[PDB]
Amino acid sequence: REIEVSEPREVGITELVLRDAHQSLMATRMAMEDMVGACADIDAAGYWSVECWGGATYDSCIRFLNEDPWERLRTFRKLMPNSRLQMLLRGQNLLGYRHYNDEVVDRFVDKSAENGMDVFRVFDAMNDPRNMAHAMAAVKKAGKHAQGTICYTISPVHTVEGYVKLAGQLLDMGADSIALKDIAALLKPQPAYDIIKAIKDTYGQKTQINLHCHSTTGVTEVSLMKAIEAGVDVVDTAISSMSLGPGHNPTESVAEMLEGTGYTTNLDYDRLHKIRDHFKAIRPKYKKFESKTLVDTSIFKSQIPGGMLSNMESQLRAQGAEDKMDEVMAEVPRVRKAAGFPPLVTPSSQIVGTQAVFNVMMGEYKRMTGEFADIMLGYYGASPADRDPKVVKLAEEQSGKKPITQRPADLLPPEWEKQSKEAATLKGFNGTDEDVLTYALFPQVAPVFFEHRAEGPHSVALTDAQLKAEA
Amino acid sequence: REIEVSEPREVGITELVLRDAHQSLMATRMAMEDMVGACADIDAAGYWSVECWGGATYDSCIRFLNEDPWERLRTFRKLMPNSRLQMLLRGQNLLGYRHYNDEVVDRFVDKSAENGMDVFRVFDAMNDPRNMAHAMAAVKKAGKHAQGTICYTISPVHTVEGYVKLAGQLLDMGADSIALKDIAALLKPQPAYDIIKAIKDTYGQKTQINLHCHSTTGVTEVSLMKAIEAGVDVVDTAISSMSLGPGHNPTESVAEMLEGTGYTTNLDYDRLHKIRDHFKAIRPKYKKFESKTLVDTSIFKSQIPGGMLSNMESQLRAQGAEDKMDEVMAEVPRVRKAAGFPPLVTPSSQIVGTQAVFNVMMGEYKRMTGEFADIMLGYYGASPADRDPKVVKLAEEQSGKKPITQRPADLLPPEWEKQSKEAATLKGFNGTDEDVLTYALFPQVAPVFFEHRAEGPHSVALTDAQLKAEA
Ligand SMILES: [Co+2]
Ligand SMILES: [Co+2]
Repeated sequence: REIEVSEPREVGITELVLRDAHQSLMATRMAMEDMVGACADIDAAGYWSVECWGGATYDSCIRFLNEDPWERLRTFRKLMPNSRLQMLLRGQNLLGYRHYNDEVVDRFVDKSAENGMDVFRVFDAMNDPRNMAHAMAAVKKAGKHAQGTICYTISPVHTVEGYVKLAGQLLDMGADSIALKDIAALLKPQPAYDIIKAIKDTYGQKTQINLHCHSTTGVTEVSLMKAIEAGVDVVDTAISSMSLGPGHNPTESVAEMLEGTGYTTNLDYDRLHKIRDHFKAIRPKYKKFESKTLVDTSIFKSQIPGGMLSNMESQLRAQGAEDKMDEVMAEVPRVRKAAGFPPLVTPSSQIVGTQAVFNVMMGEYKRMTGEFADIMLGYYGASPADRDPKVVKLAEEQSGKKPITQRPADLLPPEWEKQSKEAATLKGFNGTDEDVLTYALFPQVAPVFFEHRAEGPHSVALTDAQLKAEA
Repeated sequence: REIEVSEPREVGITELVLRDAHQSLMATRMAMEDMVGACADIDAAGYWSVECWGGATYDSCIRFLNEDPWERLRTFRKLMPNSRLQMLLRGQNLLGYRHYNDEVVDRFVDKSAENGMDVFRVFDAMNDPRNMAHAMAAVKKAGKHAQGTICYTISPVHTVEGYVKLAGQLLDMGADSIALKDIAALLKPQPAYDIIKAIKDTYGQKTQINLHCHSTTGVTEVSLMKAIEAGVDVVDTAISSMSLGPGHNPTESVAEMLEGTGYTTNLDYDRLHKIRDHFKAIRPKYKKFESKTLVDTSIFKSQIPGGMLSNMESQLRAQGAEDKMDEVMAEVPRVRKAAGFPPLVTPSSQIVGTQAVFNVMMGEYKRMTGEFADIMLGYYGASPADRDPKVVKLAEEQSGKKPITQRPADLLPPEWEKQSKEAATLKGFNGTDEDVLTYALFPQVAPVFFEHRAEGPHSVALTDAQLKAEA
């Protein structure tokens, strides 16, 4: 047999240690003083982009580190002046708990670019191209790199056709590149290869594509090799001393494997070696936050992310009937289908999970949560497939809400001023739109943070004194 | 571009959890009671072979577990009756500290087969086909599967040509299959592919080849994918809950990645799931023996295995001048070349290491160890390349020994009876050739073990009581 592979070329690499790595391995608890020491080396490493913001870091900065995310960004911008900063943004949900009016989005993106962010990976938990439409436009306006995301998953209705169709929409709404986000490491080799190849084949070699695979299942570094053969443009990795497990593949490993393949990743190996040693010395101080598993191929059978899994397990233990776990494992599939097969990521995974528990407890949809009902009624957006009209009807009947199918942000009122007004009454507020955004995104935290921020950022990691006095 | 790949087929898998996995991750300290519970499942998993003996397990059984290796084998043979048992045997060195007369070898192999071993992976630390010649013959005589090994490494004189030449010798001395042993995870993708393809191309598709890659560097699972494309016959893996790090790639991961590639590994996924959960519950009791690194691509620059590295680091600290480490790192290359570029594995790595320290300390070869001199004089066998005649001369001059170049076992006297005689005087001896072999292999331990063996095997792992009282 013959396998057509892409021509010899440089592959781009995106380092994730400053954001997704620690968010995935140590609950986003990584402190800023523990990171800044590797910025210079990271800046000189030779990465295509450096993901250092977005995701749960915004929340973890104000909720657990008494740190100002905007200060973290302004510092990274200053310490890595030659690098393309990158961040994760959940579209019309920004980094918040709900959707927001376009005003908010415009201001957020506006302030993010103004403070130095270069690449914005905009994504949506249900893959609704509409919820990414505005953010994408806000980034293009700001003259920044827009990156439309596709949340990869395995389901009866997800196919290469379906992902190419999605790639066309991301592009049509003016995406400067397409990012394939595989957070559960469900992206197998052949599929990774075909999907990448199909996109490039349909829209053209010029179509820029970035592959973001985690290594929870342990098969994605091979997918990264295939992806590169299909001709992918960039692949995300994490410095070896902060990889594997629910983390990602190792940068040095991924750069080393290419030797002699005709492909190459122009990265300074010595720079990388310094970065590795850096976090290798810091990582033990975060053991109270490490996950205890390195490989888990279970989701290939269950389709249930381990995180989601336990989140229900303990959810059942609280009712002692936590022995029906086996029944729940069988209910999820059925609940997901009812919801139109949405990727199982936050919040779809936690929503679908809980609802699956109620069903295995109080009968099939005899009771639904506010969220589940809102997902069935379409207040989060359109599902990859059609939702069980039966259940949709029931939702509207149980809650009392109106079933909608248009961008959930269309029927949202201007809320900026209102946010500004309320934020200008919290002790500690500084008057910037930044502090306003923090209140609009985290209304429950903004108060306590604004009052303590003057104390300076802290850390919840063990001190070198504690590592000692223990081991 | 086009890449020729092998036709669709089943790939064989060899589980290593019962031997190499725990030897690599927890210093061979795994206890037998902690393992037997997974034997039934492992037997029904569907593996090509199950490595459950050889390596340092023979030593660790008598030196730390007060267990009889032959009893361990007879039990595995009994608990996994449908499986092909496999073991690692360092040729004319068997599992001992020195070479032995052919008698010993014949008796050892004879007793190993008699007790149930089916596949013998015979290998040699310097790749001298002669030191494997007799063992290989002993296995064929015993009607068992002989597996000639090639220790893969990266050096100025190691090439695909060189490995094919070696493959021809292994075959010529009647090898039923060729095993490519990469213990430092130096086997990159393209090389793994070319080497496998070359062998198959030269000697034929029928030539059976088994790939044994560790994952210390983090690039070998990709090599395993390529190897399979080049048409490899079997690949070694370790149950996911006992993988990565200085360990190996995960069995479930490796079996899962093939989906849709036209290749497949007929393994019972549920059986595998039980095996995984088994060792996942047992593995924490061995934390006092776990390695603290998961990925390390340093040997690609240094060519110095991390194990060898630290083994010198601490070797220098004992002299306070442990700051010349940088000079040692530069000396090794030079010492290896002098020795003819031997793979850096036990004992070549520890020998070459020490000698490299003396050089960086007492001047270039101003003093040599007994071993280094014996390696230069050829008492371990022939090197992959020629040894610096300069240094060879110096060796013979420093020690006083005669320089030889023929199989070091040719000039060895019959020693069985002598061993039997001496072993029949140790309290606890049972009179079997087995107990005699133990004395011949471990003369320093056989005494203490024979006196305590009646106490039954023990464990040096934390007790479920200790895990608790700690965490
Ligand atoms: Co991620
Ligand atoms: Co091994």
